[PDB]
This record gives sequence, C-alpha cells and structure tokens, in this order.
Amino acid sequence: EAVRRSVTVEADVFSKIERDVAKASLVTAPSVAEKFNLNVGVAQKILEHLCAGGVLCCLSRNSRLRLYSRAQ
Amino acid sequence: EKKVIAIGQKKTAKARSECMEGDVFSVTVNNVPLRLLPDDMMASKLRDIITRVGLKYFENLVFSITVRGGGPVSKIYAVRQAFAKSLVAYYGTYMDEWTRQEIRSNLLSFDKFTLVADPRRAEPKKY
Amino acid sequence: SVDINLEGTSVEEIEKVCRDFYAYAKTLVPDMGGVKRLQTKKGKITTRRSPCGEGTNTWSRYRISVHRRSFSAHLYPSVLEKFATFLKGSNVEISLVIK
Amino acid sequence: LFETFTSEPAQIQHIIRMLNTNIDGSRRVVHALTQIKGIGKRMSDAIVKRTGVDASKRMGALSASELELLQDGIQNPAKYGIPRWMFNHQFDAVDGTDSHLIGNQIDANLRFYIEKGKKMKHIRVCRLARGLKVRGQRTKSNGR
Amino acid sequence: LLLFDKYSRDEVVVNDRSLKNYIFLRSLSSYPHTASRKGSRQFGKGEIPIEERFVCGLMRRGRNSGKKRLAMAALRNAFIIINTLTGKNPLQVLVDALVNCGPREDCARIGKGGAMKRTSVDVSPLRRLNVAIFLVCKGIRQACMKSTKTIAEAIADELIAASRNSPNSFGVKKKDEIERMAKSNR
Amino acid sequence: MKELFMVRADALNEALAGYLKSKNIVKLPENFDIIKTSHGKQRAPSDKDWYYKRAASIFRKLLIAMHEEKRIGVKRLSRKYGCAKNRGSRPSKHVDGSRGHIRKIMQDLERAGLIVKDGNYRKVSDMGIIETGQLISQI
Amino acid sequence: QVFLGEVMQLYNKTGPGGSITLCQLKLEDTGRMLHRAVIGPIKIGDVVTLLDCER
RNA sequence: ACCUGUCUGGUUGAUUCCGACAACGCGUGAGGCCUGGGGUGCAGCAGGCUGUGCGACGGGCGGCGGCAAGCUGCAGGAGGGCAGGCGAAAACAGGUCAGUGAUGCCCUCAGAUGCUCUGGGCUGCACGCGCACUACAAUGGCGCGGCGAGCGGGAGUGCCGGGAGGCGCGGGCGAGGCCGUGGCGCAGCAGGGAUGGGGGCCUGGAAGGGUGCCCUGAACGAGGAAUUCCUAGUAGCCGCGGGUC
Repeated sequence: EAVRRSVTVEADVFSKIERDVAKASLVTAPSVAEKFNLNVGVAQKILEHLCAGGVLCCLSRNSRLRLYSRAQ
Repeated sequence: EKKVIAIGQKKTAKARSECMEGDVFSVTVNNVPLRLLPDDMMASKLRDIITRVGLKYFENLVFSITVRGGGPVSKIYAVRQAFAKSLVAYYGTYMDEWTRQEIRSNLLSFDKFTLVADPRRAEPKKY
Repeated sequence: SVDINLEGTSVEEIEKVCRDFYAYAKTLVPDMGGVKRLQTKKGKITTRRSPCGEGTNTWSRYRISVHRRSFSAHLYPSVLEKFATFLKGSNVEISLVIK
Repeated sequence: LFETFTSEPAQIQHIIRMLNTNIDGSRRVVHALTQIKGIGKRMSDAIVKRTGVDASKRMGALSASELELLQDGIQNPAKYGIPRWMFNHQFDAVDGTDSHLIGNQIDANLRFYIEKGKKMKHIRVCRLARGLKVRGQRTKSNGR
Repeated sequence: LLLFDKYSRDEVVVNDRSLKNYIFLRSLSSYPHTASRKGSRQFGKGEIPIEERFVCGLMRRGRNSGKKRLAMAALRNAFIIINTLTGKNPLQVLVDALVNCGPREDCARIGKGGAMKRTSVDVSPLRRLNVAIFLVCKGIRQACMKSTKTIAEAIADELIAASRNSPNSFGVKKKDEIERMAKSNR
Repeated sequence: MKELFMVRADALNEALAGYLKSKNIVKLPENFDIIKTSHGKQRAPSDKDWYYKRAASIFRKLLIAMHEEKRIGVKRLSRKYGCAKNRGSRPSKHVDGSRGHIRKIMQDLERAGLIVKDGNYRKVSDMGIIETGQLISQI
Repeated sequence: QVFLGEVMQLYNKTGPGGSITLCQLKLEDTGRMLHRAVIGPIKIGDVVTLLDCER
C-alpha cells in the first residue's frame, strides 16, 4: 500500500475543512492530513492561516506539534 | 554581609549555591535568571521547591547558583539539592533555627534527595 | 626562592621523609610552608593473561602511582645544601628549582 | 477563505518531463530536482540558490520560464557561479575540462569506461565486468 | 503543586479499591521525572507516580531507550489535546485508562508434577497495573509507527479510547483477549 | 557582564545578527550560499542569512568567554560548531566544524574594532562591550 | 459480576516459574475466606479482583 | 579397602555456623583480607589537591527459630547482597615449542628448512558459519540557534583553503545529544548508505590504507527454525578516551 497525500488545495476542501475544524473542538495538523488526503505540510500552513483568520485560536506552539482549537 | 555556601550533587554534576540577603528574591542559576532558563525542567524543579517551602520563606534571599559537570538531567538534580541545602544553611546561620528544623522536616518528608545526596553513582561493570 | 620537589611511589616511605624533613625545617625556619601534596600521578596497564588465545577475555590490570610532595621557602644556599645532605638517606627522588 | 489563502499553490502538474527524466511536481524544487541522475541533494541546493527560484515552491507549480532557468542551470553550472570542486566529472582524461555529467551521460561515460578498459586489459574494469568488488573491500565473507 | 503546572493530582479519583494502593497520586513534582530509588525496595513501583510509570513504558523498542525527556515532552503535549478534547483531568483519564485495561484474571500453566495443566489464574493488583501500562504503551507505539499519527497523538488516541471502553483501543481489545483465555480454561 | 544573560539567548542572536548585517561590518564570502559548514553536515544551511546568524553566535561565544575570563581561538571555536558525521556503516563519529569561514568571520569582527587581539588570542574590546549594551537595553 | 478479595494469608509459591502463589482471600461484606491462585506480586493487605462467577 | 572427624536436622553465597554426636584438636580454601567507591573529624596546601582517622557490625526494634545459628520487616542512617583484587587440594594428555638467550628429542644446514633484499600472498571467492556495525525511518531525518560529560589532565594558536589539509609561532583540551526552531512529511522518500565513477589530500620509500568533495542511491517495509545477554544508575541507547598505531 503506497500513499502519497495531495500537496494541493482545490478550493473545495479548504471550505470543507474550515467547516470541519469549526465543528470539532481541537484539531491538529496530522489529523486533517489523515481525515483528508492532504500532506501534513500543507495542512500545517492551513491551520496557521485559519489561526490568522478568526477561525481557531492557537493552543500550543511546539515544533513537535502545534495544537489548534475553535475560537470562543 | 550575610552569605552561605552549600553544595548539592547528582552523578558527577556538582552545584554550588550562594544565599545572600539581597533586595528581592531571585535565583540566578549558572548566571542565568530563573524566568529565563532555556530548560523548563530546570526551572520547574526549582519552582516546586519554592512551592513546597512557600514563598514567604524566600523573602529577601538571593541565590546565585552555579553548576558544572554531569549531563542535562543530572544538572537539574544537582542544583535542586544545592538550592534547598543553601536555603536551610542560611536559616541555620543567619535566621532562627527552629524554623530551619521546620523547613528541613518539610523537605525531607517531601523528597529525600532535596537535602541529602543520592549515593547512586555510575557504577560500571567490567567486560 | 626554593622549590623542594620530591616524588615517590611508596607512600609510607614518602610520609616518613616529609615528617623528618618538617622536623628539620621547623628547627630552621617558622615561615616554612606546610607539606603540600600534589596530584598522585597514577597509571595503569591492562594486559591479557594468556600467552595464547585459548582463554576468556581475562585482563589483568597493573597500576603504578607516584606521590608528589613539595616545599616552598626563600632561604640561604648553605641552608639548601644542608637540606640536600639531609635527603640522601631517602629513596624518594629529589629535585630542586631555585626560581 | 480560499482566496485570502496564499501559501500553497492550487494547481500543480503531477509529473514534469525534463532532461529525459520524469520529476514529480509534488516535491519541492530542491528535493524534486534530485530525481535527475547526476543531481544530488547538494548540487540541487547549489543550483536553486544560484539561479534564484523559490525553494519553497513545489516544482509542478513552477512556470515554464523558471523551469528553463533550471535546465540551463543544470547543463552548464559553471555559468551560474558554481565552483569547480562541486562537479561530477571534473579534470577529464581526454579534454581535461571540468564538467558535470547529467542523466544518460554518466552511464554512457560508464559504458565507455568498461569498454576502454577491457581493450587496455585494465584489471579494475575486469573485476567490474564480472561484478566483483574492486576497491579495498574483502570478498571472502561478504558480497556473496 | 500541580502536574505540568496545569493539572491537579489531588482531584483524581481512582474508583478501583484494588488499584488504589498502587496508583500513586501524591504530588511530588511538576514534571513526571523523579529519579528516585524506589525500584530497590521490592514494592516501590507503587510509590513512583503513575505518570512516571507511564512515561517509562513509552521509551521502548531499543532506539528510544532511556529517552524520558522525549517521552514526557510528548506527554506534555498529549495532555493538552486530551484535556481540551474531553474536559476531564488528564490524570483522571489516565488512571481510568489503566483500570479499564488491567486484566483481572489470566490464563497460565500450573502443575507441581511433571504434567502441567493450563488453568485460570487471578491477577495481582500490582501486576494488573504493570501490564495495563504495558498494553497501552504497546498500542500507542504500534499505532504511531509507520503512519501519519505522532507519538503525542497516539497517547491521546489510546487513553481516550481506553477510558471509554471500546474495541478501538488496543488495551481493552487485548485486555478482553487475555481475560477470554481465562474463561477459555475456566 | 551579568546583563548579557538577563535577556533571551536566541532573541539576542537575531538582534545581534541583524546588527552585523545592517552595519555591514561582516562581509560575505564568494561561496557563502554553498558552504557545508562542516564535513559532517549533509546539506548547506537552509537559511539565506545563516552567515550573519553564525556571526552573532561566534561573537556571543567571545562575549561569554570574556565573562568567564577565558581566551578562545578559531580552532577551539570550530569544535563548538561541529556535528556528528553520518559515517555510513561505521558508527557516527563527532567531527569538527569548518574552520575556514570562522576565521574570516572573526577578521571582520577585527575590522569593526569589536574584537582586538591580546597577544596571540583575540579578545572582546570595549567597543564590543558598548555596542552590545545598547542592544540588550532594547531587548 | 466481579468480587473483590482481600489477601490475609500467602503460602505455597507454585507453577513452573514460581510466580503463582496460593492466597487465602477474604471477601469484604460476607467475610467468606477462600484460597485462590494469584500470579503477580502480592502483599498481605492487598485486595484482588475475582471474576470466576463459580466460587 | 575404607569410614568416622568432614553430620540427623536447621542455617549460610561459603564443610558459614548452630547443634546433636566416637570423636577431639587443628589447617588451607570461605571469611578476615587488599583497592576503588560514596558520609565527615582533623591536619596540610592550592573541573581543588592528599594525608590521617572516624563511620556498619547485621548493631537496635518487631515477628518467626530458640543454648540457637540465623531469616525477615521497619526505624535510624550517606550507606543494610556496592565494583574489583588475591583466590585451596585435585585434575585436563585444555592451549602455547609461533613470547623467550626456557628446552629434551627428531629433521635441516651451502643449490640451507639460516639470515637478508625485492615482488606477491596472509586482504584470493559458486559457498557454509561465528561475533559485531549501520539500518529498515515520524519516539525519525535534515538546517540553524541555545545548553552541554567523565576517564584521560601536553596544545592550542595566527594565516591560507570550500573541505580535507597546509604553513608559522607555541604551557596547554571536551562528545553524542538535549532544548528551542525551520524544512520534509509516510513515500524504498530528505529512511537506508551498499556499490561504483570523477576530482582533492594525508601517511609512507611504496597505497589495496585513511580522509575530504561531487555524483551514482543497492538490499533492507521488522526478519524462519532456533538462540544470546541482563535485576538499578543496571539493561539499552549514546558518544568519548586508551592499548594496537
């Protein structure tokens, strides 16, 4: 079984995962990379971008893991 | 004026501490202040001693701790022993002694190695 | 300025030497420094026991350790010579530096 | 919020054909360029830094303009200010000019190497013609 | 004094009377790492804290031997994801993982004579805790090896799924597999 | 220099490296973008401004060696900048740093007057003491 | 249903390895005193959990 | 011939001891011992050094056993089986004649089985096997910043170079890693570094040796029957230094 998770964004998953992280309480960068077929590298920068917007507050800034939860 | 020196040590990590009657409480371990320690486990293993003894006993006591030798984690327990040993040695010299016996009983019941050395050394086998 | 340097492998001999020399030095001078003992320079040799390859890794460790003692003062050269005559019934190696 | 999202590209070619090699657009350019036979992880760091394309771009997202900025960067790296000692095939036996072999050039040099050696009865290619380990290696216990 | 400066060890209720003796919930350090000589006194594994007993179970399979600072950093992260996914005290969800993963009864071979018969055997509370630690630290490591899951997530995945008994967690599907072999022979 | 330590170490570094780049007192070599920085390293440094960031790290090491009242050279300094070399099937042995760029990065610290030699050892001078003093005042 | 059992008496380490010991077990509310084989490390004063549903 | 002593039982790491005893007394070994390790008393002197002592005996207490030896838990304590060292009698057709100006005997001694020189081999390779190394990666790898050991205490310095390396002065050292952070992101992939090509050097009289640079990028995705080692600062992981040179 060979997996190569897509390193692209197709303007339909970005609003899909934004709806998904607004649903969930806490999401992490590898968890969206498995639930969807994204690279965790592009998944990392998406959740930082949704931290830059008012979509999710940054929890813990560590190099091993960056944790994210929904705002308010 | 008032200054005591006590040493604590882990495996081969030796740590001096100097307790003085300074202006405000401060712990500058290895010429680095406690809030700006890069290793947080170095900082928290100092802080739980302050949490156990309580901050009221550290009113004006300035601790200039230095450490050398050993690795990262044995340096944590070197200064942690040396910080508490110099704290009780200051009260034994410059303060009232029944509080020092009160403090020593508090720490020894807390953890034995805060005030006594861990005799557990690197004891290598042969071939 | 005299530096009396003495080195020895046996310790019960080199402690008898420094004891009778300090019994000799207090007769001379009261500003004589106490006997200072430098680092015991020690060495080990690890050696296989077997003269062949039939045995287990049986390693015998032999050790040598030489003990150093020193004295420092500022005296007269005739006193240095009568110090020098005193320490020749001793098997401790003796060397002196006048700087 | 896709439109305000900027960092990673939307559409990427999955594979790129260059220098008779297929290089995946999924990899970033320094890691993508090393699929070329003759370009390692050190040479590709040199080429991207000397040419000046963005290393933080996936390779399929590159335009054709910067892609031809890379293929000439591969072909003559001495043009793009790369020092001599980082070259593949430098101080040549025949022409004596420092060069950097890419792709089929290495094996065609290698096929030439065994062919010229078997003519000259060279021992080192004779063991390589039989697949034997030809450097200082031991061949009793390992390599079997 | 609080674990990781966040979580109180005092408000952690181990409901099992069997394991209350051995799960150690006395606040001795902000970190799990207490380099105490408790293994020598023959029962002192019930005296080092349960989180220190847990992080020692992580540093496993050779390449991670002795990397306790890596493990309890990867548990410091693992308690933040746990607490903000569940609201519970992450020590309380940790002790509820082990009481839901320690096998109470086991299958073993007993015979005084040369013939040995496989019989059901009751499990000691300290062994029940020792192999509850072992089964979840196996399932944490084996689920995070060659996948996109990290070490800090697989702790959070297993200990949540162990605290609410479900066949997803590696502990309880191995705990119930062990206890089924007890009923297989009794 | 007690007040050297009373700021964050890495936060001092880009404040120091950005000072050495803005004042132009450290000069880049020709091959700066491709230096392995050790023979144990596998890649060149990924940072484009790695050269300044090291010049802040070297000048900090001379700063603390003055605080320890100790003299430091270039060859001993390269040992602080060595990694462990992946030696293939052999065990990974520690190797020394690249001495060549460290020597030129200290010579530019001599031209600025930050580092003045004392005998055969270069030492931090009073000019290096003052210019750090406005930096850590600002951090 | 699981019955918790307190160990008052330990004797007769048995089995191949010797880990298994027979322990005389007290039940709390009843007080019924029963021998049982327990595998791991046991101390007098521990409480063990039994689920045999037969004894 | 032999047996008892040298043991019914209990005990101990110990034929260690308690005890009953046709045995009684002894002796080796065991122990005692010697060295290192931790605690501190004094003394001397200047990554502190080394002399002299003290400190633990299983002493105290509780329960078993009671002429008991002892066992076991706790307190006190720095410490309650620390690590080594020497190591009985008897053996073995154990190994070493290739450590020997240790050697009997046999064989060889001028076309030598002597010595020495040069070259080659001991490094050959369809294959079988032992022990290790590096791995199969995300608990990872790579890039920077920060913090960084002990044994060993000789070595750093300035300049040239991209590195290896070079040159000139010359009392004079510190690791993997860990922490912080950036990239990669489950891929035979930035895992792995085998094999091979081209160049630069070091040592040496002489490279198949070592090192450095670039490139090529193998098997290996957890390993069959089997099988080794290990109880606490230990296994394991991780480097470092010394012998060889």
